[PDB]
Amino acid sequence: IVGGYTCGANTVPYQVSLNSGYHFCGGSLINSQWVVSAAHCYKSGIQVRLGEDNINVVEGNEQFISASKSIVHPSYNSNTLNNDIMLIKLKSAASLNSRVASISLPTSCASAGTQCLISGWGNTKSSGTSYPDVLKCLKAPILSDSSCKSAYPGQITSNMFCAGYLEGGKDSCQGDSGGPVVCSGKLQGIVSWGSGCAQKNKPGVYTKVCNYVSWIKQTIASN
Ligand SMILES: [Ca+2]
Repeated sequence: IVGGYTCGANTVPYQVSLNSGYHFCGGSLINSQWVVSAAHCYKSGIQVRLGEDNINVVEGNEQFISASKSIVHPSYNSNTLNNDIMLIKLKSAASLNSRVASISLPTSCASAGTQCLISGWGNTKSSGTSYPDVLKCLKAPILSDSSCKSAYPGQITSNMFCAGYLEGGKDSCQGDSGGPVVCSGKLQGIVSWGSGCAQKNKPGVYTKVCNYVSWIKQTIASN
């Protein structure tokens, strides 16, 4: 997250870190046994880390649970990043409380102008690299589809939305991928892609979760 603020420990209780020896992507806890992330974060050997603030220090609220099954969306296209969504089943159920909690799925899609909360452990610089140990947060609005398509001609599908600031300076970034965009208490986006980070006229692009609720629910019911 570029241009954000320190969230505070366990203030984003649905945020998870995906770990394969190191943090590599975010995700969101959607019930006690399932996480949603970005398909471009797929790899084998995932440990899901819940209850984290500092990802390099054991602070006392963590739960570390291996994945038993990963399911990339049937229609994910790695060249265009269309359908950039993946479900991860935990080997055992997490223990839910105030500091580790699920986020609800949306019943309707959010409109442009809605303010959302984006969070992650990704790069904090638009030039150069500095990776934080503690969770960072950013409040940002959903942009109109027309603004989004203007910024990225030929690249925005119906399964994507833009959020952020056309003036630059505030955005998600590398290492935030897979993490949540929460608006009015519902998961509306997944950190997916952008051109650089926090550049003028290049806002972040997010997977539009409301298009996937049926697939999510059906998949969880059968796996
Ligand atoms: Ca920790």
